[PDB]
Amino acid sequence: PSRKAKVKATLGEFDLRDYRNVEVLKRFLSETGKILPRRRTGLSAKEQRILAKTIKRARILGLLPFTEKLVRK
Amino acid sequence: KRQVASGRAYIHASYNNTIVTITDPDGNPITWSSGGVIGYKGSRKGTPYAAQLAALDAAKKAMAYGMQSVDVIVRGTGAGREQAIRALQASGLQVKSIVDDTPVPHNGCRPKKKF
Amino acid sequence: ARRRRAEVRQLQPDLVYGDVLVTAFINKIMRDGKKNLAARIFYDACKIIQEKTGQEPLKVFKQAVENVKPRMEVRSRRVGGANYQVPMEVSPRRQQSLALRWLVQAANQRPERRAAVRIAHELMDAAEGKGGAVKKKEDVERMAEANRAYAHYRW
RNA sequence: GGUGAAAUGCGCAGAUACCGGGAGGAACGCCGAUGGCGAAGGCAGCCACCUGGUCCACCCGUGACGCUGAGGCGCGAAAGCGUGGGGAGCAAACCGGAUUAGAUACCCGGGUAGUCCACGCCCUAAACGAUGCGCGCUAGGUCUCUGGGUCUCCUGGGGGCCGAAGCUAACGCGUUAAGCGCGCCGCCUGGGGAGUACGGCCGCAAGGCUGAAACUCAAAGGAAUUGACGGGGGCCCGCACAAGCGGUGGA
Ligand SMILES: [Mg+2]
Ligand SMILES: [Mg+2]
Ligand SMILES: [Mg+2]
Ligand SMILES: [Mg+2]
Ligand SMILES: [Mg+2]
Ligand SMILES: [Mg+2]
Ligand SMILES: [Mg+2]
Ligand SMILES: [Mg+2]
Ligand SMILES: [Mg+2]
Ligand SMILES: [Mg+2]
Ligand SMILES: [Mg+2]
Ligand SMILES: [Mg+2]
Ligand SMILES: [Mg+2]
Ligand SMILES: [Mg+2]
Ligand SMILES: [Mg+2]
Ligand SMILES: [Mg+2]
Ligand SMILES: [Mg+2]
Ligand SMILES: [Mg+2]
Repeated sequence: PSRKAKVKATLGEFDLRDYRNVEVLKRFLSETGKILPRRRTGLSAKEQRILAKTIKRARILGLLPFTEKLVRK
Repeated sequence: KRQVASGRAYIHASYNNTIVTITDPDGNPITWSSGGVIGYKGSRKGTPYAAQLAALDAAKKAMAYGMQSVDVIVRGTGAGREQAIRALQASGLQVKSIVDDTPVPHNGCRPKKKF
Repeated sequence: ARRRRAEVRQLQPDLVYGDVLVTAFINKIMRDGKKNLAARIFYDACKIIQEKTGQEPLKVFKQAVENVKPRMEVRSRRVGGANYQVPMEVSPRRQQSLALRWLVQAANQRPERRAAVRIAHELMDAAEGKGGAVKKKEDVERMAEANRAYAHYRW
């Protein structure tokens, strides 16, 4: 069911526009650098259109990765 | 020639072939092999039993240089992709970590007609 | 079939010894129903075998079967553009036929002049490891392996 | 490497695979959604700047100033031309290999135009909701984006699906009307000939716009129904095939 836990509840509050909040914005990527599908995140219609141009910001400034490779795990 | 403890396994699985070049912690070609070197001539080469075979004859040239440990890397989705991966755990070689890193554009080149 | 699998024919256990395998062999000798022949064909092969390698002729049979019973076979098939000969494992009963089938088929391909004779020899010769019996067994475990190149199209 | 299978092709002047560095062009993965915006063609990597439209709120302002528009003016994907740059990858024409009876194709290995930037042309399209443009009226239900409020819910603007009334040839439309009425626009008037000819008009050109007739046929059409049929699928059965025995074809 993909019914693990969306990342909206696994945190206190925060701002979606503070690019270098990388503790949080690591849990909005995958085991690739891919911005988590809206179903995983559980973000609003506004919210993940914001968190979109955020991790596109906090990428150019190196902080958050463009892609990874893969752990067979 | 020389001796090497830890070395890393590169696997390139196409459709018309599957290729294993094994190296050292830098990425330097110790021994390499694909199905077409095993004896396979045409469409023969892509079979999952060819991938099992390259990841033998390549991992055999590599114990010839005394190979102990391997980490694996794989490039593609192809016939018997993981059949070689297994063909290495089954050759007598510690499989460290196993990684996939497929060439993935972010949309640059228009592919050929045949998409 | 196309409504269910058959139950398989429940034979009369052997009249003399008692093995249900002994039965199916006698029938599997038999041609044109002439069953009182193939019973003698059988029970003269037990006079020869009990007296040429003096043990229990019955035990050799059991063994002369285990030794021709194949374990893998080429259950052929097709994709959509060409068709592949394909490795496949084998049923319990499928053995027991091809066993006896081949045991006979060799005995007729044997050169001797006599009936229960070419059974007697191709019964020792089966339970050795030579003779045409076992040759074919090890021949479709050989085309099980020298054709293992497509054991992903197996069903 | 490539295919249904293969050869042209590239490699013992060292290819592929493999690590590190470098240049250059083209696009922008995940977020990307049945989602947004725009008049339309059309537009998504990230930043700033110069701007257009638009919705919500308070109802504060002038006070009918409003609608539509023949012609004129401007915008208009793709290919196409013109001068000059650029050319990674793709790739008409073209060069080969394979398939086939033949293959000027489907499949494979190269290849110029061209796609890319500019600046001027070209000004067509299944340019498509195939529904020109405003306003007023007529059950609602859920979904979805976006505004405002005494945010259990109320109320604006959007995009979707199902349905009242009613329309409709039927399909289907269905408060995003193809429902009920007002204004204005352009357009149709039987199929072929024909988007041709004649003439004017536009462009460098390729061509476009406007746009007939003579003659010939009783049709050309639209939805919809029962079948038949498919190298369309879904589900069953016959010794239909397979698993087994024995023959013909030969004498
Ligand atoms: Mg590089
Ligand atoms: Mg459009
Ligand atoms: Mg007022
Ligand atoms: Mg006043
Ligand atoms: Mg107007
Ligand atoms: Mg163009
Ligand atoms: Mg030029
Ligand atoms: Mg070509
Ligand atoms: Mg040009
Ligand atoms: Mg231009
Ligand atoms: Mg144009
Ligand atoms: Mg036209
Ligand atoms: Mg229109
Ligand atoms: Mg609405
Ligand atoms: Mg009705
Ligand atoms: Mg409806
Ligand atoms: Mg007429
Ligand atoms: Mg048959």
